[PDB]
Amino acid sequence: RMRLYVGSLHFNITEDMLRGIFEPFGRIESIQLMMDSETGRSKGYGFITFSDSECAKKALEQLNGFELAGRPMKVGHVT
Amino acid sequence: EPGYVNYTKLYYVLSLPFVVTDLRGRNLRPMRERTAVQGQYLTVEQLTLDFEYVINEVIRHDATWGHQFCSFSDYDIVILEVCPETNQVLINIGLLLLAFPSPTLRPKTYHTSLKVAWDLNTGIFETVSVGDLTEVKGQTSGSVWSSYRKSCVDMVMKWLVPESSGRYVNRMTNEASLKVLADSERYTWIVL
Amino acid sequence: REHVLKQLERVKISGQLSPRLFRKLPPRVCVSLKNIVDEDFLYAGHIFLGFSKCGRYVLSYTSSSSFYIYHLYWWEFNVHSKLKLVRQVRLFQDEEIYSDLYLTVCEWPSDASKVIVFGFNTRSANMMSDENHRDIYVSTVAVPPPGRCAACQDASNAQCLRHGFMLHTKYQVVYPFPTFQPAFQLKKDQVVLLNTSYSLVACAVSVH
Amino acid sequence: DFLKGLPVYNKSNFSRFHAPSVYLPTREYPSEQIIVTEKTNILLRYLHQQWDKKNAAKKRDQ
Amino acid sequence: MSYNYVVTAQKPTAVNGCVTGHFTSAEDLNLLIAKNTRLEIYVVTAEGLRPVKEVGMYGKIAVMELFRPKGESKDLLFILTAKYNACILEYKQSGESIDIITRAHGNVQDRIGRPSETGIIGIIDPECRMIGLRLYDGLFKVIPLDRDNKELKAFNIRLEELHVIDVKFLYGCQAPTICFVYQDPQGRHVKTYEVSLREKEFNKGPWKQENVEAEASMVIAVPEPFGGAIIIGQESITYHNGDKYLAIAPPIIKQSTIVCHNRVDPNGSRYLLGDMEGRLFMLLLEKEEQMDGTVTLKDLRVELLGETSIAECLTYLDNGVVFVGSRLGDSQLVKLNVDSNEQGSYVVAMETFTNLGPIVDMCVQLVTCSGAFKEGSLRIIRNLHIRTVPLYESPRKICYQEVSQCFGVLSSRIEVQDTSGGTTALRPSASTQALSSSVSSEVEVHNLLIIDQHTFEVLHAHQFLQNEYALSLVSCKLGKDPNTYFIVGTAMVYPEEAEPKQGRIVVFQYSDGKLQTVAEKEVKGAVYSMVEFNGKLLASINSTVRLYEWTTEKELRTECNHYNNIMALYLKTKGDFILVGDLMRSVLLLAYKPMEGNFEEIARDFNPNWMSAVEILDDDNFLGAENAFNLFVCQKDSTTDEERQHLQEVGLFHLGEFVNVFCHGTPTQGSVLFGTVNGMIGLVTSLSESWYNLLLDMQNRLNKVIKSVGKIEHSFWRSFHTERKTEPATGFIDGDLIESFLDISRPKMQEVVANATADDLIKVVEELTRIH
Ligand SMILES: O=C(NS(=O)(=O)c1ccc(Br)s1)c1ccc(Cl)cc1Cl
Ligand SMILES: [Zn+2]
Repeated sequence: RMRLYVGSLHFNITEDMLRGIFEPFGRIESIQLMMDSETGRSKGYGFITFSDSECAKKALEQLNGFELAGRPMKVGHVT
Repeated sequence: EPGYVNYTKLYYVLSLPFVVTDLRGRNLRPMRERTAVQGQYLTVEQLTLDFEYVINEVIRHDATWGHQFCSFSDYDIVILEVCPETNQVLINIGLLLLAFPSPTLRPKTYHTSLKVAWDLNTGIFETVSVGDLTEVKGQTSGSVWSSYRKSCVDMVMKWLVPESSGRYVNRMTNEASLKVLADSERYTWIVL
Repeated sequence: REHVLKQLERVKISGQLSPRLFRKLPPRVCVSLKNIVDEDFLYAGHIFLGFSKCGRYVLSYTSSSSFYIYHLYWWEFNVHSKLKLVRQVRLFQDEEIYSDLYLTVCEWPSDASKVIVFGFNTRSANMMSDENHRDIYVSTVAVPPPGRCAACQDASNAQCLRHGFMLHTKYQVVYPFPTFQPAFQLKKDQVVLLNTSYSLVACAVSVH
Repeated sequence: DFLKGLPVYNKSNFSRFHAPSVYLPTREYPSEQIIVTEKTNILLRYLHQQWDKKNAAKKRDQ
Repeated sequence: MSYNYVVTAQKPTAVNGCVTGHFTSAEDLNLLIAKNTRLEIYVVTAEGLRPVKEVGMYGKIAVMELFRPKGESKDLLFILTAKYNACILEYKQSGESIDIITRAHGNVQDRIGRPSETGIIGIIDPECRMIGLRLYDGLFKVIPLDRDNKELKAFNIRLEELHVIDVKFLYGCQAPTICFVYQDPQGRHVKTYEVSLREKEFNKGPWKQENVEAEASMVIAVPEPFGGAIIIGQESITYHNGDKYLAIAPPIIKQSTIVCHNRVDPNGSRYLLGDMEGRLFMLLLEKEEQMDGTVTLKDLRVELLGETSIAECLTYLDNGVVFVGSRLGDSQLVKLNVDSNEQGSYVVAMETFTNLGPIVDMCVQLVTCSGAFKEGSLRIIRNLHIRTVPLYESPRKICYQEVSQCFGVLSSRIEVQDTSGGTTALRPSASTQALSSSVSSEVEVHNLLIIDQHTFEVLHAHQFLQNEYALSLVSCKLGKDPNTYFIVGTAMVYPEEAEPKQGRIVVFQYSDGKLQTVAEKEVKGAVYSMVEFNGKLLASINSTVRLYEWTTEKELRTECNHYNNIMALYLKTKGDFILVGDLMRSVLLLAYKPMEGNFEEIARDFNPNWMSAVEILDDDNFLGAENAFNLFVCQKDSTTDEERQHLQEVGLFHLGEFVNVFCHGTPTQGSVLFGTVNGMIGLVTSLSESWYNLLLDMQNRLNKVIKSVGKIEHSFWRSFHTERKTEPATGFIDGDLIESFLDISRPKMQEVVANATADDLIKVVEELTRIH
């Protein structure tokens, strides 16, 4: 029922890493980390879709602007 | 010999439960019996490591705050390194616990980290690091596990050394989504 | 940008030919899936996963249906030529799955004889969706023989134990749900490390 | 302009103007020292190193 | 089953390294030269370079450094091979007896870790506290130099800077200190770290990290009293030492990249610099004596000395004599003098040492396309007599046309974009100095050269189109046409795109001292390889192998195609069979079906191999040479269609050379000659089961008697090796090792042949020496 935008990520941060960091907040329906077709590597951005809206809200409150590796993560909303 | 380790070995011919089969569906033959000469046989092995035993052993003998400890709740285990040449598994143990504070009483909920090296030849673990007791004030269960895994991620990235082309763990997964299927070493793409 | 012919010239005079030089140049061959796929497998709905470490095979899976049935396929690749099915296996034998799994197929660093399929559901069931519990399904499948196998030749799709076995397992995990760490879990050449929430199991499968 | 006064190890060496045999080691083997590499992982070595120093910092007070 | 014998006809001639020091005696000034597997030891004598001994190592020499730890009467030698065999050697002479002692040895390979871009770097601390090795990205290996211990326990330190360009140990340091240039997304930088043996870690370096030039490629550690480091870039030269920072941007260096250096003065006042164009400079460090006794660097100055062969390395010897170690041309001894000649040069050549490498193509007497750029030549080799034909441009491909009594040579010359019009040549060469010339109806200008078979005079030069690269060449007769033609395969190379999408097949006829265009055929890619095939023209265009028919109308008409390739770079045929070599996808066998007028894919080698050259030994055995310096033999699987469609690797052997060309030209059967990048010439031949078996038993016996320098096992050396796998050599006999039986003493021969007589094997080995 709720989708978030995750950005400003380190190029080596995997989907499995994102799942591990975001999953403790609530049940996740789908995670899609955007990849480069040419020179196969992460684009630094993606979308995490929580089953619950209040669970997605707490994930944003606790992860937005906080450093994962050394790059401060940018967690936001959509549409 | 130690109580924290459990080893099981099973042989096959034409603790976790295993439904070892052929490519059709026959469950083969679960045994340990004699089949003289290396005449094609399967060998499954299972070396287990009880986290709850490890946690209790490291709090008891290797934590300075060990006397303050009451009980632990949830625990999250993240692998930090795997050394295949020395057969050693470096695990980090994230922990929610109950303990009394410094003599400055009242019992409180805390969070800590336990690094432990697990030998696969011996089955014996050895503690390599015991974290300081950090208080959990007004932060949720999800908030503490997110911060813990972020710290593991932080550490493994920091110690990440490039591997040779051919010691890589191939990981394949498609959602229903991939645009191309690439064959890296031969510069060939399948466009989906 | 460096021209492929300029890069090739350097090779002949230096004797230094490596992929970590052709790193920044475009793919030499692009083939569309639709032009290499067999039309008889249209009404099957395969989900292609990619290439094996050696560019010989291209793998795919099937999520056929109340219960779900999973199948892993090995397709022989030859650039523009149509794909030829080599192996079709039934994943998670005698296991009833009531929800679509997010499956991943992995390969060991130097062991080319086997592959590992990790499938898991978003959340477990007890028909009704049960929180605070999750199902992990893992299968170890033997890859097809590379060449002429003397033990395989003995038949009465009969394949020897070394080049024709399958292993299945399933475990329930609790909160916080363990992290999927495929690079570390399979760092040791014949072992899978499985975090069952309560213990870490070192699982070795080997044919002698 | 600034070339003159080049190193002279011996004046004789190139004064006389100009224009090898293969070494097959015979059965004789005198050697006493080997080169070996650190078996243990560098992350583990560091953590072991820090934890062992922390144990020494505990023995000094106790 | 396939049994082969490999032997050296000509040892590698390219020089990869040279060092000076006092190895043979504390008094002798030695020159040590590394020619791949070869180590040449010389004494700088009154006559100039006295050869003492040449030792063949069972490895490719990657590090060669002299060092003198305290307590040694003379320098010891550190050698690291390409397969990571590390050793410390001591020279010992007892009257007339000469012996090379292995003081310490071991393999320093890490299972993890990926080989670095700028390769193996081996450095030794000025105070001999340790050896430093940069073998892989992210790791720095340290071998402690301690004499009072059973083993030298080497360890790795993590390096945050994963892309290091060059590194050196600094002089005048209380703690061992490394100075290096590294690359990150923010550019290139220079950093220092102190190395702690006690803590097995790096500590903060003496001086501040500094940003450097984007193309900063080498570090020079300046000795005392200066200390500090010099970093050489494409446009600048800087000096760094704590608070001190000097920078010069001389326009003289801008045109060509500096690729080697050598300290002239022991105090580092003067350095020799060699660039890609063969230019020789002198870097001058002007000093200033301080009142407190110390000496500081006041300024840097660069002066152009003249031209030498394109130098891979330089070593100042004595009395203004410098050794020029060349990889792409002939090595030299040059004299530096204060007064300039007629052209204004201060560099005068004293001697020239023949270098055949790189052998890019060859003919069978042997005729090679040797060297590169201004060093480009032809070399005519016979029973060894070597004739060299200078071209002053890059030869690419060679073909002989008997009926025209000449050779067809493809060549490329460098031209520069000037103020007015198009481009102009910087130096006269074969393509610009021909008897007559024609044209088709920095930058590479490609030409087809017609060179006289007797005088080797450039009779005619045909210049190809603007941006047109000539890739393949053949001389043959096609169809029922009586004429013999020179056929050229081309590609259009533009400074906008990466891959060729356009090319041509051009049919030329040489008559009355001129080249006439008979026919042109447009292709949609690069014509990589062309072979005459049963009166038809077999050509490979990008990823397609195509068969063309020559019509009575003098036109090429496409007959059939094979599209299952990645980069079909190499073609070889025997009968109706075609052996296709791929740059990335190993080898494959095709068959032309006369009845069907098409190709049939017979079998492929499913192994991952990055090919350099291919050859057909016979109807059932196919020879391959790959990027990892190994040879392998493929054979058709001897019940099911799929079983026959699989080529089996039955022969494996680590050659230790990069093969660019294979060509054909009772104990052994067949004769395949091969030309390498290091100018080594080898020979491959087939053996019967029983000949192989006897020679294999001989090798195992010889290995128990013949000792190795650095104690590297012969079996380890010849083991097939790639980043993916390591396997023992199979179905291959080392002819060099078996031939060495004739050089061992008679009492040692009897111990080799112990339970056959020595004279039985002497007669066997002697007839084997007659194959080359
Ligand atoms: O280890 C992870 N994934 S992995 O594929 O095994 C891998 C190992 C090393 C690298 Br680099 S990637 C992973 C996953 C989730 C979390 Cl929370 C943390 C991590 Cl550290
Ligand atoms: Zn089999």
